[PDB]
This record gives sequence, C-alpha cells and structure tokens, in this order.
Amino acid sequence: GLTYSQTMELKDSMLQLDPNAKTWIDIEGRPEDPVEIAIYQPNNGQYIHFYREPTDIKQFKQDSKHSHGIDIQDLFSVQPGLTSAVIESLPKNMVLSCQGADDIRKLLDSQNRRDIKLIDVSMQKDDARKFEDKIWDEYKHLCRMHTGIVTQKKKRGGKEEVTPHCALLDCLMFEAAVIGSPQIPTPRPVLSRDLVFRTGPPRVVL
Ligand SMILES: [Ca+2]
Ligand SMILES: [Zn+2]
Repeated sequence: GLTYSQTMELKDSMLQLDPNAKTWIDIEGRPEDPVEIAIYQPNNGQYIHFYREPTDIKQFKQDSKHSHGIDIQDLFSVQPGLTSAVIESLPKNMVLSCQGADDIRKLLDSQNRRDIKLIDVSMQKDDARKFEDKIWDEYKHLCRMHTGIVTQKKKRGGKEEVTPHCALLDCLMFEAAVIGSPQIPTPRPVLSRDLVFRTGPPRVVL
C-alpha cells in the first residue's frame, strides 16, 4: 500500500482542493474494479487523477476494447491503494458533479462515503461529447494511457470506432459542454507523478 511520507503528501496535496468549489468526478472501469479516477475543479483548474490495476482481467479486456483503450501492461506499475486513500480524504459532505451517477454512487457508498452528494448533470450522451475533438487536441498530453482501438455498438445497429474514454478528459469535455466552449481555465494536476506511479526502473544510460 502507501508508505507514511507518501500518505501525508497525498493528504496535503488534496487540501489544495477548495471544498466548496464545483468539482467533477468521472471513473473508468466498473465501480467494484475501477481503473482510472479523475476529480476536477474547473474554476481553479486543480485535479486529482490516478490509475488502478484491475482484479478482473476478463472484464478489463472488454472495457479496454469498448470503453477506455488502456493496455493492462501499462497498469503494472501504478501505486496501490490510492482509490481508497483518496476517497477517505475527500472533504465531508462534498458536492460532486457527474455525467451519470449510478456507478459513482456505488463506489462512494462501498467506501462508506454516503455523505458525499452527487449531481447528475444528465446531458444527452452526444451533447456531452460535443467538444471531444477539441479537448483531445489541446489536452492529450495530460493522459497518454489510452493506446488501444475502441469500438462501440450503436443502438440502431452496427458498430463504430470512437475516441477512447479517459476519466480526466471526460471531466474536461463535460465542463466544456456545460459552458458552451472548450475555453476552460488551464487544468493542473495536484498529485506528483511519484504518488501515482511506482518509482520506475533506473533510466537507461544512453
Ligand atoms: Ca468516462
Ligand atoms: Zn486517461
């Protein structure tokens, strides 16, 4: 799990969030086995974003192919235990905005955070992604984990290749849809990379 200095840094980093500010939350993966979480405050730009290795490899392969496009191999070096640690430290009675609340509600309740309230902004699914292309054009550098091809079924038949779903860029584009343009304030990560990923192997000497 997390060490001591680590945990204290995580808690300090999160205090950078304004407990009364508008805050989006989005996850990828099922709520019992999430693989990517983002918590984003558009007014000040601050976001908490991290990953988790799945326990169910089979369901993970389907989500990779039909939702997030993450390669399981790229999750082998994430820091364990962040999901429970972050959820435990969220401010009391915080009000979070989301696009579809049912799975997030289950995740939060599973961690005994029934005090956190959810506002389902309830945009139609295409409207919610109006600014998808613009947000990837501008912010792709903020998450490079979505490497695989993603296809989804259309209701009225057939399938199509779509842009992969990223918890972070989904928050950014949902804010863009609400404000009617991609001109959100500059987003900035609150977590250091060393809290998100295990220390990598030593660099190759080139
Ligand atoms: Ca999403
Ligand atoms: Zn992502």
